[PDB]
Amino acid sequence: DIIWDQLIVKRTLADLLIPINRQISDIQSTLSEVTTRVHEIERQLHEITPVLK
Amino acid sequence: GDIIWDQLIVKRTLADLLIPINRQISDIQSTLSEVTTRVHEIERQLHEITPV
Amino acid sequence: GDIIWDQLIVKRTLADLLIPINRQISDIQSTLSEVTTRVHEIERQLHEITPVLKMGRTLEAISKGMSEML
Repeated sequence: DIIWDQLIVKRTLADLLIPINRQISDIQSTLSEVTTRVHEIERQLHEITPVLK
Repeated sequence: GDIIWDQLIVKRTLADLLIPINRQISDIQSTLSEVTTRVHEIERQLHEITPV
Repeated sequence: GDIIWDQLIVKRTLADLLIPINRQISDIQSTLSEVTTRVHEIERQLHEITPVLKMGRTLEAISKGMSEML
């Protein structure tokens, strides 16, 4: 019927979109982690420029 | 034949819309890996001077 | 166009539903460009300050050491 056609169409799209969505979410989390590490480095560099003079 | 055909047409037209998405993602992944390596080297360098 | 007309309507529908993917990718690309710039500035700052710190520490070690000899 129409309700099973939707499920087959949906699963056919998912064969391609699930991996793109997975790749994007893993990039987003790694990029958020890197931004946090870079923020902490800027905080550390700020605390050690007083010792220069 | 009806549904198998429809799925193949739908899949193939989407797959080609994704070709540039896949290229963009692979280029992000390599740049992000390069940035993570540069940030790790900065953390090791900065640990050799962070005590007091 | 029988299946060619169907492919072009499906293609135009799918292209408009992929806009969130394009938006997500655009926003990743700009954030990644911004951190690469922040990472570049940190590398130049560590290059210029660390020879100053190692020398300033050496000079303090000589000054303390030699003031206590004399």
